[PDB]
Amino acid sequence: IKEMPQPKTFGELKNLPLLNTDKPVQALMKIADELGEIFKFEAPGRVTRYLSSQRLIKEACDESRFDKNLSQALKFVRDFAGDGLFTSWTHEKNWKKAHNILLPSFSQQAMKGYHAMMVDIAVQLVQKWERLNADEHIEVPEDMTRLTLDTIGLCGFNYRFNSFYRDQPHPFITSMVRALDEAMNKLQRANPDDPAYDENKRQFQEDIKVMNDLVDKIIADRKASGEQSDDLLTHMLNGKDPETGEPLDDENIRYQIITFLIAGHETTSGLLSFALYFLVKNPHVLQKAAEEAARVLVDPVPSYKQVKQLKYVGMVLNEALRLWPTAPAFSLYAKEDTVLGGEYPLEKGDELMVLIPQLHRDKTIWGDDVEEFRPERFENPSAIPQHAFKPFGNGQRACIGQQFALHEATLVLGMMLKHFDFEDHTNYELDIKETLTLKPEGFVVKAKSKKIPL
Ligand code: HEM
Ligand SMILES: O=C(CCCCC1CCCCC1)N[C@@H](Cc1ccccc1)C(=O)O
Repeated sequence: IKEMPQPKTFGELKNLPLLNTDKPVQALMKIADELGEIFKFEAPGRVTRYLSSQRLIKEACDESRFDKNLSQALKFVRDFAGDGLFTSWTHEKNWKKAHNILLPSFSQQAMKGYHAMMVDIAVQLVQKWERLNADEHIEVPEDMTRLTLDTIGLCGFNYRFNSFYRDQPHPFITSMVRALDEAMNKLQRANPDDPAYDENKRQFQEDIKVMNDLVDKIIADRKASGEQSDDLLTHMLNGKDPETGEPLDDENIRYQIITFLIAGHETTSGLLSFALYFLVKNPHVLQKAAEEAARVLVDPVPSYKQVKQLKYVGMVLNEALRLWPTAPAFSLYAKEDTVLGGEYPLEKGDELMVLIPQLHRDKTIWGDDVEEFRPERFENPSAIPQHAFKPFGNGQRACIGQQFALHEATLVLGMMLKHFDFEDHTNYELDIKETLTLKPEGFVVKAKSKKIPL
């Protein structure tokens, strides 16, 4: 039994000012490098413990001892994501009901049905790049976000955001980004009832209303038309939970659609951006991935079966997730009094944060080459120990979208490597912007077409 390390304090504000930064996850990573596998973090009326080692995270991932916690971030996002799957407690009736209805819509088998819609948006990206002039470059996170938002709009509810037709996001996206920004900024407000923030509160309510009205109108329009599409909205209007026998109601469907749009905007776009970053910084890896794309994607339109054969493209994605897990943390609570790691007594309800970037740098699992980008670490999935690699979270609360995200990212990265050579023309210095997720800010490349027809 051991005292937990704690970072530097600021009198009555305890550790809270350490996260008064636009890069709090990176700040916690530097704290974990200084203090090790566990540290306590105190704020007025709150204590969290940050876990970094596979030894402790494997215990935290025991669902008999720990359940998903809503972090204060997720509590603030719940003001517009409601009791959708991501912001619901495991014990809320709507969690298991939605989970049971939606699991079959997210299976590897279901990806066959979404493939044609993913191709539609991926071909729009490839055409955009084919149409750049010689003196032009690509804004990588900007284009990847146009792509993944459009893909989930089309597969989610047969709605075209038409992000490749725009400089300025669809108004829904404006309100969604600003609501996400307000949720994350509120973590840093030592005193949020100061009238200074009355404007933030009013803007936040107006952004929620924009989001509810598009989504409630889309649900209403689809029920009126009676149309049956191969999208998540049709599955949610028709599906019944085998346990309760109930379908989702319209309000909960709206929370799911908002949740899926947050995911498409924030996550897969980050993964593709990091993956392209690591490929242009590691040309041997780029050559090996481009060889696979050329050999496998032999048709102008990739098929579902061809995407499944892009093994090395999948290893590149996993290695990018290892170094920069675009969703960088998840929160747990102790279901009962327990001892973590034989050393750290916890009380029922005590909150843990898993720092996924630190888990993925545990040299006792990965070896001393942990900072190097080496997709070959993933050549043999069996060799990865349990709970060493957690970019999609844990157990029954793991990412329902994992097969969707990886199918889209593999398809798109495959097509990018088939169609273009890439240049790191600025010698880009990695600068990681934080929202809910991580993205490489300002990452730009030049593409040179291989002149292969679509
Ligand atoms: C590379 C892409 C993505 C990554 C890294 C990612 C990561 C994660 C992580 C870490 C969690 C666990 C959150 C927690 O424990 O608090 C999660 C949950 C979830 N993700 Fe994803 N995700 C991705 C893509 C998507 C997509 C495309 C969708 C939907 C279209 C989606 C929908 C969800 C939902 C609904 C949950 C909550 C599941 C539940 O608790 O029942 N994700 N994701
Ligand atoms: O560890 C953090 C800051 C990084 C969250 C990153 C997280 C946000 C969700 C999506 C994945 C990434 N937040 C904790 C602790 C906390 C609480 C109040 C004020 C300050 C910190 C929390 O939100 O409970």
